[PDB]
Amino acid sequence: EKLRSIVSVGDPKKKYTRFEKIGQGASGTVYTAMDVATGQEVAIKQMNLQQQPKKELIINEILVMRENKNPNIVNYLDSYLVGDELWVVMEYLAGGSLTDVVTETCMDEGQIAAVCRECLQALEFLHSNQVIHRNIKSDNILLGMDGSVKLTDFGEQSKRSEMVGTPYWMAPEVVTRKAYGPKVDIWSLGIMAIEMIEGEPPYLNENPLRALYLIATNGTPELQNPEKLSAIFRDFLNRCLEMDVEKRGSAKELLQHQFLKIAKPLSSLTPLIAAAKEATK
Amino acid sequence: SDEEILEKLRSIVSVGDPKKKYTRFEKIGQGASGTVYTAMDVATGQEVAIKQMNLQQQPKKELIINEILVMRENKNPNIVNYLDSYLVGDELWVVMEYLAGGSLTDVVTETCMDEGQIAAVCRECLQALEFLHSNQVIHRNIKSDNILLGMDGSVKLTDFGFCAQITPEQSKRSEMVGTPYWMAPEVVTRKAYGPKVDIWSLGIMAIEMIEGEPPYLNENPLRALYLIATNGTPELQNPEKLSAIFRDFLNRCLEMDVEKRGSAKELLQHQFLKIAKPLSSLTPLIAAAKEATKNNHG
Ligand SMILES: Cc1cccc(-c2ccc(-c3cc4cnccc4n(CCOCCN(C)C)c3=O)c(Cl)c2)n1
Ligand SMILES: Cc1cccc(-c2ccc(-c3cc4cnccc4n(CCOCCN(C)C)c3=O)c(Cl)c2)n1
Repeated sequence: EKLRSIVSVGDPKKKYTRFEKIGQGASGTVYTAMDVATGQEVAIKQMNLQQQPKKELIINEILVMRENKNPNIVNYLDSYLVGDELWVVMEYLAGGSLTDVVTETCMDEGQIAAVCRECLQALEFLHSNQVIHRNIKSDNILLGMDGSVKLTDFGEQSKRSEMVGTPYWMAPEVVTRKAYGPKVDIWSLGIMAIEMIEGEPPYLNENPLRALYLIATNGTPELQNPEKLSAIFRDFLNRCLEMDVEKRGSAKELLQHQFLKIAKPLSSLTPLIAAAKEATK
Repeated sequence: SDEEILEKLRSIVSVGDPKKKYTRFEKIGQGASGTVYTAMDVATGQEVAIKQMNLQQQPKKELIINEILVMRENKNPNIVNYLDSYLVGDELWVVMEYLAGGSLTDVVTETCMDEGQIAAVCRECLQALEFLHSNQVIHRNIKSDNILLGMDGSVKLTDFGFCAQITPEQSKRSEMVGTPYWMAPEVVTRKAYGPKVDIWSLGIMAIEMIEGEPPYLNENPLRALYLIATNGTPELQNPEKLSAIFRDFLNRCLEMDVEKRGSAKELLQHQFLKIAKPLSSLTPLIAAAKEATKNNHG
């Protein structure tokens, strides 16, 4: 009844058309579709709630997401109960992910600065509401066809379990399993800016346990070609990748950094989107 | 590139319908590696475990290739047997024999094992490792979580996703692969290593059977790596509680000098194993572990 006071009434099978499956997350199945009245493209996650545990957690997470929108977060539109399934409808960003741009183009520092600024705007908002994203990385940055930049995926593994993937975006204080705060996202942003300029995530050729150790002890990964970065970009990276949590910049502080002032207009990202789409098809 | 590693995986798996051969699919688990069911062979009544995976969503497909190939190529009564596999569109289904007695982890965390029961488990595990090492396969992820038990007390090794195949041209590995608390010091410190890293991990599993946990489990995984590198052979909480023969077996599994550490073939002759009880002795422990699991859930 809290879900019924959270969802909308109506038939989403009538409001939307052209359903196309993308894939299946842990939550549920994800489709793209189009609003029959406005032509807006949407992404719809269908979740069988009969039954997933911590259902109230999904209800509350969706609750919070509906009341705290922001231009740099993928916009929540509506939810519907469709026969024991819960459908969550989000706006659809058709420009793909930042990962595709990073791997198929070489971004210049003005383009990187523009992405960093848009992400830092999102993080300032999240941190002001005491939200920690924890997975700031390129596959969680979605791009609009106008060059808009938005965060997604801000929604647990045993000591006894082996590590299969490398958590290359995680701050040293996360990796050493300490308590931590919003500035882990700033660290992750620094790592993503290195990814943008090098074209691949750091530690790519490392086993996860070796990378875990390097993160805890070295902190920043060694830039492959540091001579290739401008002084102001290198300074920005140093402020994001400070091992001392107190010294590491906050999002509010870094929004004032001079590196962000070389940002190109966001229209400068749309040729990157075009290249990535040509390259991946 | 990555489309041809996918095609390589698809090529090793036959296309067909798992319902042609198996029925009564009951979910028993869901995870990152896919979804796990029990099912039954329609013709023979054999109970099986079946994992369903979405290939397009799996990273490191080459590790799935290696796991399937190693299972197919190395069947043994002390290994959870690979039966079959099926390609259904984007889906891969892998069929394994089913062991209904849970894991050794449930036993070690909820029961006290006596030395005869411990010796029985060690012997069965050493039989698997002697077979694998003689086939130039290193498991590298031995731990109680990867020991499955049958309802008759049978003992079988699983989880070959981290295993390494060695050759006479490249007899050793040096990469940090495994689960920290069970890793041998030469692995943790990136020295050239061989099959006896599995003997080390078995020694750690014997400490689990003694104490309930591997050394340093309360520490974070990275700290445990540091402690393994710096301490070497771990200390028992109460060594005075073990027989002299058990202590000697443990010493020979946890030897720092890899040349002095026992091989699986050598340890199968150790006098500690001569006190092993029959495997039937493990079914009361399985029953206790099953009951304890109900207590923790209620
Ligand atoms: C349970 C719950 C509670 C709250 C929110 C969501 C939820 C939030 C984001 C989305 C989403 C929006 C999207 C917009 N435009 C392009 C692709 C998109 N995609 C697929 C690609 O996602 C990229 C990140 N990663 C998976 C690779 C999405 O999933 C959805 Cl459908 C659901 N869900
Ligand atoms: C991709 C690939 C390639 C090759 C083999 C496998 C694979 C190997 C083991 C199994 C498996 C067999 C099993 C038998 N009897 C009881 C429970 C079982 N279970 C669940 C209990 O978990 C096991 C412990 N482990 C997860 C920590 C299993 O998973 C499966 Cl289905 C698949 N997979």
